[PDB]
Amino acid sequence: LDELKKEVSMDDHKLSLDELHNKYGTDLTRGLTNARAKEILARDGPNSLTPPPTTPEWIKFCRQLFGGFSILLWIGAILCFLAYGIQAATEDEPANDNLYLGVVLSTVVIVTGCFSYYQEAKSSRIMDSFKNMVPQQALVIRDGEKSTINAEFVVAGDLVEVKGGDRIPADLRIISAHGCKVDNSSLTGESEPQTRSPEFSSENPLETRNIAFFSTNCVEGTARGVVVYTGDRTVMGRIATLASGLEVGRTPIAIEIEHFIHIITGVAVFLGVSFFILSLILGYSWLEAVIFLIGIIVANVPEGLLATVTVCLTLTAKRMARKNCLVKNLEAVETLGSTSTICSDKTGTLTQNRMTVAHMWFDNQIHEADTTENQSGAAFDKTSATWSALSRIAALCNRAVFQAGQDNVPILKRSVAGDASESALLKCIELCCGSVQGMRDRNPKIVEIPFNSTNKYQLSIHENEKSSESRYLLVMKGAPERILDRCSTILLNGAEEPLKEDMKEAFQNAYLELGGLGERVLGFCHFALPEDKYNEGYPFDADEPNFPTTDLCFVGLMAMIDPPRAAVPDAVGKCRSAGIKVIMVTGDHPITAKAIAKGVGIISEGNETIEDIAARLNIPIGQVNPRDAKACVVHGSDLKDLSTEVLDDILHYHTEIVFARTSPQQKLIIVEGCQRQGAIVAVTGDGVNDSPALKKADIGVAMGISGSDVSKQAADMILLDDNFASIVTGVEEGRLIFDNLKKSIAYTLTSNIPEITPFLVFIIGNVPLPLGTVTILCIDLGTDMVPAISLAYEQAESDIMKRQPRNPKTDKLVNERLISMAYGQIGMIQALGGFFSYFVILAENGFLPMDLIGKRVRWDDRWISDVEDSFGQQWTYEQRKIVEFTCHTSFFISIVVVQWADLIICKTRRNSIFQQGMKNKILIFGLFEETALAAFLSYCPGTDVALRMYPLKPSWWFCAFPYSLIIFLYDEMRRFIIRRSPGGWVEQETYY
Amino acid sequence: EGPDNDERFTYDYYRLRVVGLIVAAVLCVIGIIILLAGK
Amino acid sequence: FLGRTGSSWFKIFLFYLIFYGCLAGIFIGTIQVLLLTLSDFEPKYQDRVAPPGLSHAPYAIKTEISFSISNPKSYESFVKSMHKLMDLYNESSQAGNSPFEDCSDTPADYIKRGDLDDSQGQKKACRFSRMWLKNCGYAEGKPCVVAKLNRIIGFYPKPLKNTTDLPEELQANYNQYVLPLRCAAREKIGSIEYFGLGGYAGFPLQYYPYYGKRLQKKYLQPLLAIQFTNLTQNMELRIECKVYGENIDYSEKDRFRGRFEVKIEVKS
Ligand SMILES: *[C@@H]1O[C@H](CO)[C@@H](O[C@@H]2O[C@H](CO)[C@@H](O)[C@H](O)[C@H]2NC(C)=O)[C@H](O)[C@H]1NC(C)=O
Ligand SMILES: CC(C)CCC[C@@H](C)[C@H]1CC[C@H]2[C@@H]3CC=C4C[C@@H](O)CC[C@]4(C)[C@H]3CC[C@]12C
Ligand SMILES: *[C@@H]1O[C@H](CO)[C@@H](O)[C@H](O)[C@H]1NC(C)=O
Ligand SMILES: [K+]
Ligand SMILES: [Mg+2]
Ligand SMILES: [Tl+]
Ligand SMILES: [Tl+]
Repeated sequence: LDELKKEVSMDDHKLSLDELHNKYGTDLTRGLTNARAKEILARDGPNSLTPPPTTPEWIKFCRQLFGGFSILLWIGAILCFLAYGIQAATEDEPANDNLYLGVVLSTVVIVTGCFSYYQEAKSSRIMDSFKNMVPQQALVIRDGEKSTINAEFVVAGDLVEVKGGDRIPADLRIISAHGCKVDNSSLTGESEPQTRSPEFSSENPLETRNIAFFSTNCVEGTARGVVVYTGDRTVMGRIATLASGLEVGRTPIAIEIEHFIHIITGVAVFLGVSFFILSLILGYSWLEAVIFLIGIIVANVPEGLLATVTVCLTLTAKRMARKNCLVKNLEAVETLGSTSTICSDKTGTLTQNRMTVAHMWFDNQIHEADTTENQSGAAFDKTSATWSALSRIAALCNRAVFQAGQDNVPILKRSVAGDASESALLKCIELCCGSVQGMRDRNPKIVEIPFNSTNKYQLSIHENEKSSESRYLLVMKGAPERILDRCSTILLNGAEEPLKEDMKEAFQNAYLELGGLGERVLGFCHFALPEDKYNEGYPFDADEPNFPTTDLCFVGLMAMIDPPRAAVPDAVGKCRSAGIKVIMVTGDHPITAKAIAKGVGIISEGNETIEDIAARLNIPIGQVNPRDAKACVVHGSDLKDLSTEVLDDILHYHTEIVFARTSPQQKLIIVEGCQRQGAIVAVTGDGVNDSPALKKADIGVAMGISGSDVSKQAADMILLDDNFASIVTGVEEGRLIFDNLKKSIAYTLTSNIPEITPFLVFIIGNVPLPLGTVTILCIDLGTDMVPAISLAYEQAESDIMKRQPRNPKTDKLVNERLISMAYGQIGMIQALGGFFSYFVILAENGFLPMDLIGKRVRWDDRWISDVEDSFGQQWTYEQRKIVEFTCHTSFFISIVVVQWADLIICKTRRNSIFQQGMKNKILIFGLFEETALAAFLSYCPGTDVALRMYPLKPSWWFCAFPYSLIIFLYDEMRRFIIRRSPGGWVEQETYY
Repeated sequence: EGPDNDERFTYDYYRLRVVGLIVAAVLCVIGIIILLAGK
Repeated sequence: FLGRTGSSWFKIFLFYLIFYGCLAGIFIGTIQVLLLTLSDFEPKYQDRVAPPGLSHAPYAIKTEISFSISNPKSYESFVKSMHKLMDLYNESSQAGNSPFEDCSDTPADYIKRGDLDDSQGQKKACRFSRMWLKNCGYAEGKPCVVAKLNRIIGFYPKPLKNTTDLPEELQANYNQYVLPLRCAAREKIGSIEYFGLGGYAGFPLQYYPYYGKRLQKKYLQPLLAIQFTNLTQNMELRIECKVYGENIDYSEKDRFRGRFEVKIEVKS
C-alpha cells in the first residue's frame, strides 16, 4: 500500500511556463476562472490531508482481556459460576464461595486489563502535525484579481502568490519571483534559505529552484507560481500519509511478554487437564472435578505478574523523566537497551544546528576556536595584535545584531537577525572580545557596500576609534581567493609586510585544510586610508568606486561549520563500546556529512571509503577492491537507483556508514534495511524529514528543544534538554530493567509451586486441603506485590555497557533456566516448608501425619460432627474446619517466610549478597510491609470471615524458617559455583 | 489441677491478637522509617 | 531431542534424583523432630475441641431425619447407623475384669485412675449396658434418637448447681452427679421421653475423665436415648437437644457445640 510512497517523486519543472499551463488549463497572468476553480475542486477534491482510520479505544481495551492469563482466569471465573449454578439447583447451598470467587476473578481480569492497556499505549498524532503546516488561507489570482481564499479551496492550475512570512499552500511551479528565498528544512532538515526563481536549475525537482513545496515557508521576497499538486498528492503530503500510515508493530519487550505467557499458559493447561482426568479416574464427581480445576487455574496463573511488569516499567520511566528524558510509550523504556543499531540524523541531533566559527588563520598559523554550547574547550590566542585586527573586521564588517531582550540567555543560544555566517562571526567576537555593539559605537560606520553576488565581498568604512588618528579605516570580507587578489601586505604578528609567494602558498595550504574539514572559509582584510588623501569630511561613494579596493592588507582567514553538540562525540563512542552500530542518515550534502562523521566518531581515524583509497593511490575507483574500504558515504541520488538487496550488501559490508542527501522515504528505507537483517534499530532526529524513519524505528527518539512538532509526534521518547548523553543512559537503563524483570519474574513464579502442590497432594493423598484458593490471591495480589516490584531498583551486577546487545532470537526474558530454578528447585523447597507447617498445626491439635491419609472423605463430611483424631477425641464439623483454615493461614505465612529468602536470592543472578549488599531500600520496605500485611491478615478481627484467615500462635511463624534458610544457603552455594567456573554446567543450567 | 483443670482447654486468643496487631503496626512504622530515608 | 543431548538429559536426571532425595530426607527429618516433641497419651493443644460437641446416631442428610411410617425402606437408612453405634455397646464386647469394671448403676462421681502415664496397664473403663436404653429394628414410627457427648482427654464435665433458676426447674435434679440433656422446639407439638443410666436424662460422671485411645482402648462413653412419641404427623419439626454444664457452651456458627439440630418428619 505504502510501497508507492517509499519511492522518489516525478515532476514537471522541466516544462516551459506556457507548456505547464496547457497541462493544467490555466492562465499565467489572469489565473483560473471562478467557475473553473470550483469545477476542479469537485473533480480533484480539497487541498487537505485526511487522517488515517484509527482503532477505537474500546477494541484496544478488550483485546487485552483475552491474552493467555486472562483467558485462563476467565475459564476459572465462569467455572466458579458453573459450580455455583450446579449447587443452587441441587442442594441449596447458602454459601457464597463460587459466586464471590467468580466475581473476584472477573475483577482481577478487568483490572489486569487496565495495566496492559496502559502499557500498550500509542500516542500518535502525525497527520495532525502535518495539517498544521497548511495555512488557513492562500492568495490566488482568479479572473485577473488577487483574493484570499480558504487554502483547502486551492486546486491544481490556479495562480498563487507568496511573500516573506507565509507558508507554501501547495506544491507550486514558480513562474515569477523577486528575491524569493525559501526554508526547505522540511525536506532536507537544513534551514538555510534556498532561492526560488522561474528558471529550471536541476534535473532533480527536490533541488531545482523553480519548484516550491507544501510544508515549507517563504523567508523573504515574493513569488508567483502555478499549483501542480494539492493535498495528499503533494511531495510532503505523501510523506505525511507514509508516516501516519506505517504499521506500528510489536516492541521487543512486548514479544518477550507474550512468549512467557505461552510457556506458563502451556504448563497451566497441561497440569490443568492432566489432573482433571486424573481425578475422574480416582472417582471424583464432576461437581468436585471442576472445583479442583478452578484451584489449579489460580495456582498456575501468576495473577499479579503482568501488573508488576507494568509498574517496574513505569518506575524506570520516572527515573528517566528526572534526567530530562520523556517516555511517551512505556515499552520504549526497554527497546533502547536491546538496540543494536542507531540511525541518526545530523543537523539538530548530532549537531547544534548553528553556524559557528571553528578555526582562524592568522600569523601563518591555524588556530582552533571552541565550538561547544557551554564552551567546554580552551582559548586559542588573545595576545597577537593580529587577532585584534581580525577581530575588528569580524565585528565591524558585519550587519548582524542580537534580538532585543536576550541579555539573560548565553551568547551562543540567543536569537540573531542575520544570515548564518554573520551570526557566527558576531557570536565569536562577542564571546572573546566582549560587547560587539561597543566596537560598532567606537568605530562609526560612514559608508558600506553590502555583500554582492558579483563583487563576492563586503566592505565598510569606519571612523577609527583611536583619538590620535580618528581617521578612516576600510574593512572587507569575502571569498578567500577574491580577498587575496586585493592584498599587497600581510599583518604578521602586528607589523605589515609584502605578500611574497611563500605566505601566499601557506594561505592556499591553510585554505585547503580548513575546506577539507567541511568548513566554510572566509577571507578578511583591511586598509588604513592615507590621511592627507582623505579629510575628516571626505565623502565616500558606495555606488561608484570612490576609494581604493586593491593593495589592501590581508589580516586572516576564518572558518565555520554547524558543529557537534558537546556530548555527542563521547556518546557515540559509548554506544560503539556497547557494541551498537552507529549510522548517519542526513538530508545534508556529503562533504559536510562526512566531516561531522569523523568529528563525532561515526568514521574512526584511518578508515577509508573507496574514493579515499583511489585519491591516495591516485588510481581509478573501479581499480579499488571495495572490501578494502570499511567506511562508505552514499549520496541519495545513487541510493535511488539501488535495489534493497544492494542496500543490504552496503549495510553488511561496512562498519562506518554515512547516508547523505537522503530524502525522508530514503531514511525509512535505510531503517527497514537494518531491521531486515534482524537488528533492533533506534532512530534519533529532530526534523519533519525524520518522521517516517522515527515511526518505523523500533524506538524513535526526538530532540525536545530543537525538534519539530512532527518529529516529536513520531517518536517514542523525547530528550527535553537535547542532551545526547541521554541515549547512553537510556540504553543502560534499558539493559538494567531487562535483567531486573527476570529477577522479578523468577521471584513471582517461584511461589506458584507451593500453591500448586497442595492441590495435587489433596487429590493423590486424600488429606485435608492444605491451602485455599482465596489464600493464593492473598499472596499473588497481596504479599508478593511490593517485593516483586522492588527488584526493579536493583543496581547492575557488572558493567552492562561492556557487553554486546542481546540477541532477541536467543536471549529471552524467560527461558528454560528460569523455570528450572523457580519451579524445579526453589519453589519445590517452598512447597515442603508449607506442608511442614501444615503437618505441625494438625499434629499439635491431635491429628498426627499418619492418620491424615485418606481422611478428607470424613473430614469434609458436613454431617459427621464427631471425627476421631489420633488421640481418640471427637471433633464437630466447624471445629476441625477452624484448624484447617488455621492450616491455610500458616501455609500462607510459610510462603511469606520462604519468600523472604527468595527475595534476597532473586536480588542477584551471579553475584553474592555479600558482594551486592542490601542497599535497595524499596526491597527492605517490601520485606517489612509484606510481613506487616500477613500479620494483619491473620490477627485482624473479622478476617476469619472475609478471607478465612485465623490467628497464628507465635511458634507457628517459625515453622518455615529452616526452609527459608536452606534456600538462602543453597542459592548462595550455587552462585558460588557459577562464579568459580564460568565453564558452563551450573551456568548453562540455572543462570536465568 | 484435678477436676479443676479448665485452663487446659483455654487459650488467650485475645491477648495474642492484641500483641500480633501491635507487632504488625510497629513493623509497618519501622518500614516507613527505612523507606523514608531519602524517599 | 527437545532440550538437550543425551549426556545433558542424564546429568539433569542424576541431579534432580539426588536433589529431591535430599529434600525428602530433610522433610522426613523435620517430621521426626516434630513427633519427638509430642506425647503419646495427650495432644499438645486441646482448646479447639474444648467445649464438647453433642452428636447423635441417626445420620442426618442435612440435620434432618424425614421418613414414612407406612414404608419399610423409608427408615432402613437411619437404622443402619443406629445399629452401627449400639452394636459396639454389646455385652459380649465387655467380658471379664479386664479391661472393664462394674460401676454404680446410679450416676456417681468422677474416677481418677492416676495420671496420663503408662506406669499402669490399660486404665479400666466403666461398663455400659445398651439395656439401660429402654424402648430402644428401632422406632419405625416416632424415632428413638441416641445422643452422645464428644470424648475429650482429661475433661471433667461439670453439671450446673441449683443455686438459681433452671430450664427444667429443679425436677429430678441430681445436681452432684448428672449432666442433663433437655430437648425442645411455643411449637410444643411432641412428647419428649428420655432414657439413660440410672433412668436419668443425663450422662453419669463415673465415666470421666477419658484417658485417651492409647491409655484406654475399648473404653465406652455414656449414651442417652431420646424418644419422640409425638402425636403430630406430616410436618417438619425443628427439635433441639441441649446439654447444660459449667464446661458446656455453644456457638452460632458451630450448631453442634453441645447441642443437636434434628428435623424430624414422620410423613406417613
Ligand atoms: C451386637 O448386638 C447385636 C444385637 O442385635 C447383634 O445382633 C445379632 O445378630 C445375630 C446374627 O445376625 C442375630 O441372630 C441376633 O438376633 C442379633 N441379636 C442378638 C441379641 O444376638 C450383633 O451380632 C452383635 N455384634 C457383635 C459384634 O457381637
Ligand atoms: C509434585 C512433584 C511430584 C512434581 C515434580 C515435577 C518435576 C519432575 C518437574 C518440575 C520442574 C521440571 C523441570 C523444569 C525445567 C526443565 C528445563 C528444561 O530445559 C527441560 C525440562 C526440565 C528439566 C523440567 C523437568 C521436570 C521438572 C524437574
Ligand atoms: C416401651 O416398651 C415397654 C416394654 O418394654 C412398653 O411397656 C412401653 O409401652 C413402651 N413405651 C412406649 C412409650 O411406647
Ligand atoms: K517507532
Ligand atoms: Mg535534523
Ligand atoms: Tl498463582
Ligand atoms: Tl506466585
